[PDB]
Amino acid sequence: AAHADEVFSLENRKQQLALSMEERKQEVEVHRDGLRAELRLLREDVHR
Amino acid sequence: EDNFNLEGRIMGDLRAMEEEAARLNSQIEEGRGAKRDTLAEIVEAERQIM
Amino acid sequence: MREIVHIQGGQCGNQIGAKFWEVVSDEHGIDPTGTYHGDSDLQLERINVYFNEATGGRYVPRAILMDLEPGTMDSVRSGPYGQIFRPDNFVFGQTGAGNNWAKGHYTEGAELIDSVLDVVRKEAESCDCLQGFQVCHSLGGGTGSGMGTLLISKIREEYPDRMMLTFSVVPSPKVSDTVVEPYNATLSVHQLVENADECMVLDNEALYDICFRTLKLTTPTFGDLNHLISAVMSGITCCLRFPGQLNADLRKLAVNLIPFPRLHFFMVGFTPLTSRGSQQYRALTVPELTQQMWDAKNMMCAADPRHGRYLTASALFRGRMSTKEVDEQMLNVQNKNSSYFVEWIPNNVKSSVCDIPPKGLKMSATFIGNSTAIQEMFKRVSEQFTAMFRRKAFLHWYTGEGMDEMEFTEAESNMNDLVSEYQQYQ
Amino acid sequence: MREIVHIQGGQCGNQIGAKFWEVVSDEHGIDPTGTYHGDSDLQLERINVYFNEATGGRYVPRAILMDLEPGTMDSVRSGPYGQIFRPDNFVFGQTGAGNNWAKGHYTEGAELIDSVLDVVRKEAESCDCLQGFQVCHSLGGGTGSGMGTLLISKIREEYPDRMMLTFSVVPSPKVSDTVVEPYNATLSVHQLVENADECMVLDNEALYDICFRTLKLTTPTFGDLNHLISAVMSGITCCLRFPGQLNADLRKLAVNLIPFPRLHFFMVGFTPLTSRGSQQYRALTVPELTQQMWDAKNMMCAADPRHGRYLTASALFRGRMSTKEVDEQMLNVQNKNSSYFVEWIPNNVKSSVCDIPPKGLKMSATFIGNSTAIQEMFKRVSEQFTAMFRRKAFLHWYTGEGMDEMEFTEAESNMNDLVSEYQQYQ
Amino acid sequence: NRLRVEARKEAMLAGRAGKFADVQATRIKTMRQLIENRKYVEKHRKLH
Amino acid sequence: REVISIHIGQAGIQVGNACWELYCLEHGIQPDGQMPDAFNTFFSETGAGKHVPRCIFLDLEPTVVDEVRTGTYRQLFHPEQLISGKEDAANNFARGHYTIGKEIVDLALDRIRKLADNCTGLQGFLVFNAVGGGTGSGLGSLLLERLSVDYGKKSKLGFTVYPSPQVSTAVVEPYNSVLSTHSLLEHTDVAVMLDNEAIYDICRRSLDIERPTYTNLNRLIAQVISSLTASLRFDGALNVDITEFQTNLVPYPRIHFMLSSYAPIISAEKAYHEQLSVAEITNAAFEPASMMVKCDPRHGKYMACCLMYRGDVVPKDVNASVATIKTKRTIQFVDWCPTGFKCGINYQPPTVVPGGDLAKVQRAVCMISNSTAIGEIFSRLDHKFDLMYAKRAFVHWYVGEGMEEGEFSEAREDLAALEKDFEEVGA
Amino acid sequence: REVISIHIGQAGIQVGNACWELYCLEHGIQPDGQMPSDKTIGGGDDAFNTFFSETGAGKHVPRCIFLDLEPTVVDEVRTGTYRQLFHPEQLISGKEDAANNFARGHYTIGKEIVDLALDRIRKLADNCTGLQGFLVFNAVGGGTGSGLGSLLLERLSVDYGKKSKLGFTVYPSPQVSTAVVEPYNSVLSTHSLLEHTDVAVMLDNEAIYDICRRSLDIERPTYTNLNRLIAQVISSLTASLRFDGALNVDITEFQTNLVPYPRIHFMLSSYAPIISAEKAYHEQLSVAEITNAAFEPASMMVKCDPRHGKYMACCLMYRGDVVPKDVNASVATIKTKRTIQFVDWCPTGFKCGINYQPPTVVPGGDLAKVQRAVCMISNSTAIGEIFSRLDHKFDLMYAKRAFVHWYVGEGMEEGEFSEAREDLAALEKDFEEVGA
Ligand SMILES: Nc1nc2c(ncn2[C@@H]2O[C@H](COP(=O)(O)OP(=O)(O)OP(=O)(O)O)[C@@H](O)[C@H]2O)c(=O)[nH]1
Ligand SMILES: Nc1nc2c(ncn2[C@@H]2O[C@H](COP(=O)(O)OP(=O)(O)OP(=O)(O)O)[C@@H](O)[C@H]2O)c(=O)[nH]1
Ligand SMILES: Nc1nc2c(ncn2[C@@H]2O[C@H](COP(=O)(O)OP(=O)(O)O)[C@@H](O)[C@H]2O)c(=O)[nH]1
Ligand SMILES: Nc1nc2c(ncn2[C@@H]2O[C@H](COP(=O)(O)OP(=O)(O)O)[C@@H](O)[C@H]2O)c(=O)[nH]1
Ligand SMILES: [Mg+2]
Ligand SMILES: [Mg+2]
Repeated sequence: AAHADEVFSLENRKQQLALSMEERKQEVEVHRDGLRAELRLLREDVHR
Repeated sequence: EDNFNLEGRIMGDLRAMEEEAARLNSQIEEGRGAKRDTLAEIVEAERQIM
Repeated sequence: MREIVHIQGGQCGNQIGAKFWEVVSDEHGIDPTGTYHGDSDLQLERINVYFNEATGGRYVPRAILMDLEPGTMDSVRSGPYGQIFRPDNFVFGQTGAGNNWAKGHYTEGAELIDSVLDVVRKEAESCDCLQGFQVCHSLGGGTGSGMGTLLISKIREEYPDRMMLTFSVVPSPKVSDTVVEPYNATLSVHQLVENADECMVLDNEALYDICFRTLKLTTPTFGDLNHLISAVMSGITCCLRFPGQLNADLRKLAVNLIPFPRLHFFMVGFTPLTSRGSQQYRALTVPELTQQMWDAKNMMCAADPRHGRYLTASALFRGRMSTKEVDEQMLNVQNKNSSYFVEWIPNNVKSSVCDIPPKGLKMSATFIGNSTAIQEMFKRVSEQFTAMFRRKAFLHWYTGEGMDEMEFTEAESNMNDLVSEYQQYQ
Repeated sequence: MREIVHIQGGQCGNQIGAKFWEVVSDEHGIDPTGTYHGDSDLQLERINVYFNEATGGRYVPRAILMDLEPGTMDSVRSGPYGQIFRPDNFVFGQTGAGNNWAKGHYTEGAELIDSVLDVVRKEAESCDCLQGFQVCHSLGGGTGSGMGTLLISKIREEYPDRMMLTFSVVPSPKVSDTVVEPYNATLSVHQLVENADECMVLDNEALYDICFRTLKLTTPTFGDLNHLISAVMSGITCCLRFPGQLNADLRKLAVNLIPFPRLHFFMVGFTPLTSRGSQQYRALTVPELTQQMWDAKNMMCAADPRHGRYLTASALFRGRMSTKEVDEQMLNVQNKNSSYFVEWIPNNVKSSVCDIPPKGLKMSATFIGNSTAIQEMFKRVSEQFTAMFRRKAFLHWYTGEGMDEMEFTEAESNMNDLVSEYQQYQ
Repeated sequence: NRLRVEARKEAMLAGRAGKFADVQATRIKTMRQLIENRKYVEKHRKLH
Repeated sequence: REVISIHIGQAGIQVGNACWELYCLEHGIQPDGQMPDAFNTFFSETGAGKHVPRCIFLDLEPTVVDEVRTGTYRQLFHPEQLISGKEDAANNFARGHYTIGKEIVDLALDRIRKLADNCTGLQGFLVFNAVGGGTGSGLGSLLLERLSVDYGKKSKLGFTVYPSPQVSTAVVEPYNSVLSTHSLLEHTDVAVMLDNEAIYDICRRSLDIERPTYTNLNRLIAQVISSLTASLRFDGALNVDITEFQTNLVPYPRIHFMLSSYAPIISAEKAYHEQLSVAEITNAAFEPASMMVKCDPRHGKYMACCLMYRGDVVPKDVNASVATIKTKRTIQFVDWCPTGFKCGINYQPPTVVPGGDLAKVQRAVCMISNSTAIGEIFSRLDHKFDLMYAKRAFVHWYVGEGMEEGEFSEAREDLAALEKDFEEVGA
Repeated sequence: REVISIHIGQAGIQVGNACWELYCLEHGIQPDGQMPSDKTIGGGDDAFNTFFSETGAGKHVPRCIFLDLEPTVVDEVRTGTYRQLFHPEQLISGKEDAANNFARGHYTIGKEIVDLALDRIRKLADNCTGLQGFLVFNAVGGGTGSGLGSLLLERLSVDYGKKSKLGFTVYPSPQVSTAVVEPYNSVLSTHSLLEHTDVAVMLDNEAIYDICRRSLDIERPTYTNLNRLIAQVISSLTASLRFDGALNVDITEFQTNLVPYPRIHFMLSSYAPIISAEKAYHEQLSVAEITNAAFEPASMMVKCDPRHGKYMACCLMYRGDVVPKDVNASVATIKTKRTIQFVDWCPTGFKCGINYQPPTVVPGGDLAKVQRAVCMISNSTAIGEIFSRLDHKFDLMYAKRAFVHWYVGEGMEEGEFSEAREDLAALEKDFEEVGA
């Protein structure tokens, strides 16, 4: 029972780490996308 | 062992995201500086034409 | 002394340019190896406008191939006359734009443009006196429309006193081969009207009709279409390489043709085009050349000039000829068809003569019209663009890759006022 | 008549020298056996600078070879042009370097340099008028970095007047092929700055980048890198061996390139470097040579010169040349970018010409620049040394062989003050 | 340009929160299925 | 430029056997794996004349994976690209997704990682499976999710075999398909459809085989795959690769389901008599009987098409045929595509397998279209799954495995949303 | 440049028997000490004068000692394939064995034979000229390789001293082991292995079994399978003194710049590419691939996962047709990689070394012939885990004073049972001290 509890806790922590990583990675993805949009608008303005 | 490897890989992906973000920030700062100095140059060009 | 650097964008541009070099190298007398073996000296006397001497009689063209695939360049090299090119000019990525304007203008364009400007700078510095650049491309792809547009804008931000001859193979509907042509064509003409200085409209529809009707060919592959386009491109610019009784170079043509600061979209012809059966049963008189030259089924455009007036026109004859005969021919044409000519421009037509015709053809001519019928192609592409864009079909491939919705609408507005100015002046 | 003596130490030094003697011997026209079978009689006139005729034309090169293991002398004798080296010029030990500067410079130095000074002094007496010494060695090893440095100390103690070219390779981050580079780099540079006259600094990442970009090679190796270093080492002494429009002796190079006695760490590059694929496309002309010279991609050291300021520079040219075009190029390049040169020196660039280009070409050059952007080269090693030494890493190999940490601290201090001097002169 | 960039960023983040409606449930469902499978390690279906 | 192939389950690895049998003779490589610049997409040169492929054959039931080792291509593959489990998922999505599946996907990833590593210009993945089964559905979904979360930026082409309206082997394959719809709706980038009833009818009419077996279908699918990838492998007059395929055939994020049709499927006895012009084969490709999927195209409006021609074809006749098609009235292209054809032309004629059932034809056509008639397939499957699911029959097997009623409910809702999305975008 | 090897204990003689087998055929020497008269294949004559010494009539004799107490395994060599190769003096075998008792093998029985062993060592070294160092093979979990070995180590350090000592020592795996008193017989010998062996390359049997099953595909390996790859590793790391190459790294440089402190010398060895004879042709074995395989955590002769540690230093001895560019690129990618770490005070981590001789494979062997190979001998920090687990299983047995009578009656006391304990504790503390 003790071993099973340890294994179950480790599996929960693994899955939660994976999901939190997915969330944070998407957040940085959209942040970088916004930075890229600002970048391209700046480039066209400076070229004109 | 899998959780150790997972945490390491997640931390690596994090530092990668800040790396590319820093690159983008540097480029945008360069662009803003170029835009403002180009405005200064256009003012000087107007003065020369005058 | 005058210099032209030739740039090829995309697969269509690469093939057209390869055939163009295959033609012009012969017209200068140099073989594929790169060592001159011709007959006269009038060829060599001004080949410095295209070629550079490398090491003891090895002439290399001043052209830059560029795309996003290695396969097209491999095909160009494997083909004949591909050896002459300098291997340093061969710039390419590996991924491929994939008919995506966002790839060809924002990601891959950004990641290759810095490299390509290095080689174009090298060519533009190795010369002595530039007069303009040449670009060969389409308006219905990623490597050709978006990337060529980015390249010409980067050039304009560097050489603000030079012209570009941008030969644009416009995407025709009845010869369309990809599902999203308008989403490229509109967004390319957006900046073509802003930066490029002589956009030569061409269309596979008109080229195929020409081949079917006049040439009477049975199996016209892309070889003969590229042949016709290369003949036109080599004929337009013989006023530099060859001495004529009345010489008229690129700036003269531009100032003569373009009346207003944004009406640069030329529709082009060429004479004489004959089948090898009827070439034995015809007379190549100057009036005959002029009549074929103004034959509406000969201009390389799907817009019939009968659907509008002529802002102006220009003719470039090649071969020893009679200048009075030329002028009286064009005067007769204008007087007979006075209803097709703008009323507020007297003598809407310009004529020039060069004392050397393309080899074989003892006499030839080329036509560059600025007729207002050009609005037909643009309305005919704007209809498709609006029809698709009403429900945002195929749009995520660009929005996800970095373009807002307002850019498409602004492109729509620019296309609309471009097509409206011709209507206003008609 | 102005004699030059070549000193080789370390495995890298032995290989580089065995290639340099290869190039020199083939260009003066002596075949592998040792006789003279050249074609032109202009090469015969200066063979005394590098060779001695013993008896019957068996020319012996004037070189000293030193190491700590016979495993390098075996390779030297095995390689092409191996039989030329005089068998008396193979001073070798029996133990081995061990990559420890202590064994290189203190323990084995005593029992090896005392034995090789006999050979070098005998060679000096055998030649008549020593112009100076050229020594090709390493800074990242045990024999070249330590034993070579101690030999430099002894030679300068003996002859004060003679100049010294020190062809030294230095470690690098990306191509760090061993783990105690910082120690044997600092402990060598401390004497090198005080004791040498012209420090020709090279590396391996720069040579690999050259063989990848400019030479377009597929699998570059030590053979190719040593060939490039040999080309530079022959170009540097072209003037003493051949006449020309404007001769340039070693003391002249030092005088025109050194504004302060301890500011003498130059950076060198070769020209032209063209690929075998596109040999027959480029134009061997002075503007192209100067354009290829003045850029970061050709310098044979890990320096970004545009991130600094060229204090002085020198350009050797070879071939039937016009000093008018040469110096108009050297002045136009100087006046395009006044920022990258120092303010308080007019005519930052010296030029010289010789009338015989190297074999296999017709027109060559060699660029030697005294820049202030070379400080970052030593800055990298200095920061590595700080990080490693703060925790006494690997220190016992040194502090158990008659060495004190005071030596390490003072060597670090000397590197710091030198790099401070470079940084200040900006 | 600033307003356009922010509008694009907010629309994209809403479109991705639409996806995150499909990650939160996959967290709770996996947690619930894991708390129960921990009790079937002894007798998976005989205990039923 | 390369694409790597994964074969999950019975149909996947059998179709892969056909594909590699075709590829070896396509490129002249002997079956033992030695040649007597174009193979790079599929094989990778190793050794002194050795060419191993870029395929991984992974399945639970070893009785068909080891068939490859016993067969005549044992020397072609890397002996550990043939991943075999120990006991099939027993047509049980829950078993192949939870009980057995999670212990083999780790090894599948550990192999596909080094496959991608040896690959340089990776264009994408292509996977073979039949969601009518247990492994091909469950393991397919799990592995596809793993590849999506690992790479994500690389496209995937899933050639899915589907339960035909009448020819149905299992009794729970409606459950398997409705359960796999969630993965195939958001992980596969391009999902190509293949039914068995339509292919059987095609064999019965065009090729006139009275009693076809699983060799003819595999050959006729390998031909389609080869025609899809010939643009990458060989040269071409007017080429098109995976990127253009997707940017021209996926007008919306949640509309990616293709219909395939090869032409001309003509036997050697009629090959001599039929002159096989380009317009003829194009019309035979567009006619509503030579498509590999049972879905009435007249019961819908076309949205986009792609036409890969191979052999001796010049680009005027393809345009003339397209103009004739657009002037035809039996098929109604939807308004949002004034142009609706991605036409690509190659230069390598089809290659004939010895002892095969196709002739040496100078030219060939492969059509892949996106239309709105597949909502019919989805609606029929939804109704025939609801029929069983009203009484909750067979659900206790999945429940005992561990899968709960949830994923069933959400899968049904996802199908409903998918059907409504096709029906709405049809207007 | 010559090295004379010493083999002690069952593992010592067995590894010697499966190592000199590789050496003789790599130098192309027939099993009776004669190069073939008609044909010959070799780099040069002085290639074999580092291991075998010629004597007059072309009859080479190895520079080896096989010393053991039991004769039951030395007689195997004496009557085996290579009877004529070893001459009778290089084969020292006592009357009876030591039997897993460290004290019994160390003090009483080993006393009678160590003087003879060293008296042969000296008359072997006198003929030698370029004596590089001493290479030792032994199993620490035994009564001969631990006791007699750790006695001979001191009796050689008192005679020569500063010479390099490459001790390739075998410890017991946590799971697979073939004794009951191996924790005692291992820690007691470790207490003196720290203070004399200059470079202790650690091995393990479970790790090699796992490697053989995973890569070589053999499901039921054995000692004849393990010792072959042990010989492969030793030849890979010794071939620089024998066959030339661009970047040469000999025993001096190796021992010199892989030991940052006079007590942190505990290497992990790895060999790539370990591949069978049925996948070698199906795998394209590039330098980058073999380097990554060598750096995989699942390929180590010691069963320690390095992700819990940091590579203080690394040393890659390549072999064969390896051009010195792709190796640099691969180590650059390794440095760029962040799964495996370095330590903040060593910004230059690797010794590249390149020899121009491809690997040589025994006929009728499990290892396939390949163009190139690489041996990685890395100084890491995760070996503290090995020592920690060994001590943790030592405490559970010593707290009960179990088996102690077999030692004390042999003559020893508890002073050393405590001294080895505290010395191993200090060793661990040093490891986690330097690691930070
Ligand atoms: N086209 C084609 N389909 C096949 C072939 N073999 C099997 N199938 C299809 O496989 C479907 C049923 O799937 P299964 O028999 O369960 O095989 P599976 O999809 O791998 O699932 P498992 O048996 O659990 O591994 C049937 O509807 C067949 O149409 C084949 O050789 N060619
Ligand atoms: N991996 C491996 N281990 C071996 C081999 N030969 C012997 N050993 C190890 O050695 C142990 C056998 O006892 P030893 O430690 O050698 O004892 P000894 O040195 O022979 O001294 P005695 O105990 O007196 O026989 C086994 O437990 C193995 O772990 C071998 O060939 N390969
Ligand atoms: N004249 C000519 N036109 C071509 C040829 N190949 C393709 N085209 C046209 O060019 C268009 C495709 O442009 P493309 O070069 O692919 O642009 P890209 O997609 O960015 O590479 C199509 O509409 C074709 O009609 C050719 O060989 N010759
Ligand atoms: N560029 C170049 N570098 C070399 C060559 N040979 C060796 N090196 C490098 O230069 C250094 C020379 O030091 P080393 O060979 O150890 O000196 P030694 O062993 O004491 O004689 C080595 O660390 C090599 O990395 C060569 O041919 N070319
Ligand atoms: Mg199955
Ligand atoms: Mg024993």
